[PDB]
Formats: sequence, structure tokens, C-alpha cells
Amino acid sequence: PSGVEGAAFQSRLPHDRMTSQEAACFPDIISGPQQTQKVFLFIRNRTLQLWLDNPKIQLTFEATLQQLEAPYNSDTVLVHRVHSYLERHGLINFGIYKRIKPLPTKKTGKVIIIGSGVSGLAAARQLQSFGMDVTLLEARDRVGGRVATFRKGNYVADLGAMVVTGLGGNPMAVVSKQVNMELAKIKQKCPLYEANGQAVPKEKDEMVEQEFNRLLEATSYLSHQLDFNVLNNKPVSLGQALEVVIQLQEKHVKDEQIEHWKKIVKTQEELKELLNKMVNLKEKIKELHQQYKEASEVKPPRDITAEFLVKSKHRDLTALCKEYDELAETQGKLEEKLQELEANPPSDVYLSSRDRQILDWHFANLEFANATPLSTLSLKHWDQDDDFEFTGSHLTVRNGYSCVPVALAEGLDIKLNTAVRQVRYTASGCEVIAVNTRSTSQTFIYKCDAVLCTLPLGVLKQQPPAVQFVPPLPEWKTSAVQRMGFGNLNKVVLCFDRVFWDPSVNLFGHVGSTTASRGELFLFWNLYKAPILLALVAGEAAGIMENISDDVIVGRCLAILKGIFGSSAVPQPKETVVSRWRADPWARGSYSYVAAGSSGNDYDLMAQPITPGPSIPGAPQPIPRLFFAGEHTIRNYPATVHGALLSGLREAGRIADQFLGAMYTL
Amino acid sequence: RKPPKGMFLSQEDVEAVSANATAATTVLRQLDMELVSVKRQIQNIKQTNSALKEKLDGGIEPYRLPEVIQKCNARWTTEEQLLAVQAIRKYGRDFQAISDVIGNKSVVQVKNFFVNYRRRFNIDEVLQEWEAE
Repeated sequence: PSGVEGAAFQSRLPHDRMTSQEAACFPDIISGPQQTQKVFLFIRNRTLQLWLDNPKIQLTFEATLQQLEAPYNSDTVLVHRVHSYLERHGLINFGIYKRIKPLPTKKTGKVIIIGSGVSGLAAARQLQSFGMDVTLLEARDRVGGRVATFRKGNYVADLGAMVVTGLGGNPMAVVSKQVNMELAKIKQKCPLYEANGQAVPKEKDEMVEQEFNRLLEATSYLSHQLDFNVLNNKPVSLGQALEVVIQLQEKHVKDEQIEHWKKIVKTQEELKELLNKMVNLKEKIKELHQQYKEASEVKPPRDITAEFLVKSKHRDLTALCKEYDELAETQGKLEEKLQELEANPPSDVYLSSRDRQILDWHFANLEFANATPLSTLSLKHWDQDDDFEFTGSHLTVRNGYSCVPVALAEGLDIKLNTAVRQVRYTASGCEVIAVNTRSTSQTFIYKCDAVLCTLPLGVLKQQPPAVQFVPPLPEWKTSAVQRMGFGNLNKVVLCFDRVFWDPSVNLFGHVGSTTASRGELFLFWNLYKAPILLALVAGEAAGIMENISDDVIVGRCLAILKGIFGSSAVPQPKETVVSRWRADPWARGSYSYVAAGSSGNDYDLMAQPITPGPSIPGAPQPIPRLFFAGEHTIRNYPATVHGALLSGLREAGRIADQFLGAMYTL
Repeated sequence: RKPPKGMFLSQEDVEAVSANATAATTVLRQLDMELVSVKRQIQNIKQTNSALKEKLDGGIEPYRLPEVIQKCNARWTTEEQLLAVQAIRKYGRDFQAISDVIGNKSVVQVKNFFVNYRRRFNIDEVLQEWEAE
């Protein structure tokens, strides 16, 4: 889209409706007259448009009312309220801008942020943007978290997030103007290569693939159209339904072979009763002819009875001769009907070994952009975040995605190598207890008004707990943690000295020996200028390739490359990096999935901030002290960088509302 | 609203592959055999019919009699009358056979015969005895 409306969509808001959030801040407008809603709705869109059209400098309120034109730059609090709401919840002046009004003189309130992952940094920036004392605690020796870039000499390769789903409503679009990233597109063409070393010919490549997309919809039909959603009082996984659909196909391939060879018998057995009727007419005829011959041996002149005998046996033998001609006229039509039915013989199979092995690779791709065995994704909900996807060609960051956390981190109080160990939150404040990661003996106490926790869902899941909560996290939140999915997928970095792959090809597959190893080294990326091939490991395989040395794994890679490019044309790698994300204690996985039994609504619990009990019993209900952001916390954008980033902008906007007050609602 | 065309997902179908753990692998053997069963019964009858096909060797052609293309007349020769009266005793009302036995009397001349002569040839008595039979 384009116009004032173009901003509204690039900002993820419907240009002609007030959003449920805006209703809560402007509940005078949305309850009132259709006119004022439209006034407002322009002022919102219009300001979004300004910030978007130049995201490298702050958009002061003055600057906005300036470029407004009447009747809209008439009511100069409807413009105020709108602007501040926008600025508060990071719909404008988020990311990295030159601040026209340099920072407030004195800080107000103290916020400790656990994690300098993307959500962390994004809220830290927004909170300090609002004039608070923000300090971030990071267990790692680097910022970014799950956004890990490997750098050695000229080599560059993310072990972390890599893709950027398209800049169609992506907040990352804004960031990329603010930070010099090298956004190349992903050329979608992917040739597959079975364990031999030779390409799967278009022929198959496309008829497997389409059968795979076809199977998927079939599950969605199982889910939504038939309510196949509980199987012996457990919920139904995607991988479950994807087999009750593959079985019902193999089944109907048999029902159809059966009722076709059953057409043959029902007619071949008509032939059995026509051949029997025919042979017992050739017997009557063989015998009448003998009789009629005997009746003509009588030498004339004969009396009339023995003359009526000839004339009679003649009509009788002409009558039977007519019958037997008709009844092999009919032998004609059936005897060809029956090469007819042996010449449209319906299909021999549902899929072959070569077939449901290539299909196994199209499943290992779901197991990659979900990071989990399809047997754990929820059938009704696996794809629930699809309706919101950004319009655009996915992209890759060529200078390394780590360029973006580092850019954000700048200007922020970040305590690196600081493992948070216990969060204590009370009616009157919180203290966070950390150790130094290097010598774990050495202890740190941090006091603050509120703690924003961006601890990865894998960490939050640890039994027994990497981080202790005092008091405990309430059941509604702990159960939302157990239910949700945290999954795994790892990358192998292959650094060579010359491109020996198809350089115009960004990526190419490898098909798996088994069903059970559809994941193991199932896909390669040449995304980078340098000679760096990058090797995915998803599915059930990811979790077990973390029990195998780096050598064994580069071996399995080169072998799979030798077969595909020539035992000689594939040298040694100069540098090798094997990720271990389920291993890594500051993540305990890769991102969230919607587990069977989870809904998208656990993702919303994940965010409800926690309010502690009153100190002095029967005190006023306190202000909510513990907050949550991160990839896991954003229903409509899980498991992505833009999604974390958005949750950070969010909590900041809510904390600011809690401690700096919300003046924009009168 | 409807499964992707080419995919067979019926309500009834689904509950049969999910009724237990191997109810999948069950249903696809009572089919897999089902077939081998009908396949057998084909080669059986495909053989029963191969032997019946060979008994009909020669066809009915050392058994045909040529065509009596004799032109249809009008008069009832005292001979043709007698062939008729027996034609009735052996054929009854099949009016076609009687007219092929006499050879030169149209089926309709056979009616006039049935009526004009009747009584004189007791075509009643003759006919009732064809029915005993």
C-alpha cells in the first residue's frame, strides 16, 4: 500500500479502524462520533508516515504539528495525545535516532533488564529513551543472544537468526535504514540431491513437493473441517495428522486397485457364462446337423411327415445357428471390454521409496522453520502466526546480523559476564542477584523498581532452575512455561578457499537415507560473498548431532558434498563452527514452537507481568514489579527477531506507563 | 470446505485408521490381501475361460446350411397345407417358425390359414395338444 495508509500498514495497524490498544488510550474518541474517529485515525497515520519517511532523526511533537494541515492541526492536544502514545509504545522514535531534545537531566525510577538479547536491548533503549535508569545484566561476553555472528578474518556467518522475513510491515525495515545492513534477497531455487549424488529431476522435484503441500492442506482440513483434534485424550500433533492423511491415501490407492480388478472379474465371469452357453449350443447344433443329415438321406419321393422332418430340422438348425451367432457377437464386445480394463489399471503405489524419501526432505523443512519434530507441533495451532506475515521476499544479512544488536546496545549500561541467579520482587521493590560467570564465587546484588526478564523460554524451563524466583512464579505462569514449545536447530559453518558450488544458487538440499534422519545435514547455504557454505541440522536430528564431535560432523558434511560435487572438487575447510543451541545454557534451545496442548494464548500469558503480594498485610494492591519480553512473549510474531524487538518496545511502553505515569489519556 | 481434490478424507475413513495403534496397519493388510484374493480368482476364471474358448474351436461352420431364398407365393398347395398342419402340431403359435418351415408363405398368410381352414383342419384340437407339451 501507499499514502497515509501506507504508514498504517507498514506500522502493522489497520488505517481505518481504531485498534484495541488505541481504544484503551483514547476511549473518548472511539465511543464518540464517527467524525472524530476519522480525524484521529488520520493524525495517527499521518504521524506514523512522518517517522517512517525519515527514521534516522527523532520526530518531536513540534515537528509533527508543523507538517500537519488543518482541520487536523487544529486540535493541538488530539495531536499531542496521539504523538505521545505513538512515541511511548515505540511506533515512532524507536531504534537508533538522533535525539533532537537531548536526554532528560535526571533519571526517574530504576529498571534492571535480564538479558541483552534483542528484546532486552530494544526495551533498554526505549526505557532510557524515556529517561529511566536502565541497566542490563548479561550472562554472556557479548550482546545479541540468539543473534550470534561468527567472525574470523574475512569470514562471516550467523549461527543465529539469518533470514529477515520481508520488509512488508516489518519493524526491521525501520532498523535497516537506521543501521547499515547488507540485505541480499534469498533466491528461492533449491535443487535436491539424493544420497547417491545426483539431482532429483524436475519431474519428481515438483510432483513430490506438490504432494507435500497437498498433504499439509489435508491436515488443515482434518483440523478445521472435521475436528480431528483429540486422539485418546491427548491432543493431535501435525506429524500425527500428516500420517493419518498419508495412510488414508495409501488406503484409497488400495480401495481403487480393488474395485478395478473387481470390475475385471465381474465381466470376466460374464464371459464364463457366455462361453458355457455357447459351448452347449455348439453341442445342440453339432447334433441337429447330424439329425438333419439323416433326414435328407431318406431318398425322395417321401411322404409328407418325412418331408416335414427335413423342413423342420432345417428351421430348427437355422434358429440355433442364429442364437449362436448373436451369442458370439456378444462374446465379441466383452472380450475387448476386458483389454479395456487391463489398459486403464489405476496406480500401482501411493509413493515409492524414492518418493516418500524426497517427501521426507520436504518434512525436514517444516522441522527447520519450526525447529521441532512435527510430532510435537500442535495440529490446530502450529501455523496460527501465519496470518500476520510480512509481505516481501525474505532476505539475508551479508555483513552479519550481529551488526544490529551491537548497534542497539550502544549507549546502554550493560554488565557482561553476569549470570543472574535469583530474582526477588516485593511490594516495595526488587533485588536481582547475579554472579560473575568467570569466577562464580563473586556475587552481585542489584536493587530496582522493576525487573524486565528477557530470559529465553528454554532457560525459564530448566529443572532445576538456572534462575530462582522469590517469591515463586505463580502456577498460571509456570504452567504456561511447561506447555509451550522450545525447540532446537543447529548450523555448521564450512569455510573454504574457493566456491565449488553453483554460485548463482543460494541454497541446495540433500535427501536423507531414512525417515529417521530426514534432518541430518539436510540443506546448505551459500549466502555470503566469501567461500562459506552453511549446513542446517533440524528435526529429530538436531538434538542428537549435539552428542557427536565437531570432526565427525564436518566429515558427514564433506562426504555429502563429495557425492554432490565430486570426490576431488571439495577441499578441506579452513575454519569449522558447529553450533549447540540445546547445549548452550543461556538458551537451552533455539526458539519456541506451539506445542500440541499449547495454544497461541500461552504466548499471551508469557507476557502478563507479575504483581507481588502486599508487604504490610492489608496494604494497597501494589504496582506490578516483574515484566516479561522476548521471542516467546509475542503471540503474533514468535520465534523471530522482529518479534522479540517488538516485545521489547512493548514492555518498555508499559513500564513507562507504570512508573512515569500515562499523561496521554485525558 | 472440501479436501484438496485427489485427497480422500472421509469422516468414516478416519476413525478406522485411528481406532488403535495398528488399526492403520490392519486396514492396509485386509486390503493388501483382499487384492491378492481377487487377483487369484482372475487367473482362475481367466483359465476356465481359456479352456471353454478352445472347445468352441471351429465355431458353427461345418454346421451351417445355405439360404433358402425362395420367393413368397400365394396359393396353398395341398402339400404346403400338410406341412402347415404339422408345423402347428410341432410349433403351436410361433407363426415365424411355421412360415420358415413352409418357406414360401409369409407370416400373414399363416394367419388366414389359421382361420380360413381351422375347422377343416381341426386347428383347435391340433393346437390344444401342442400345449400338452
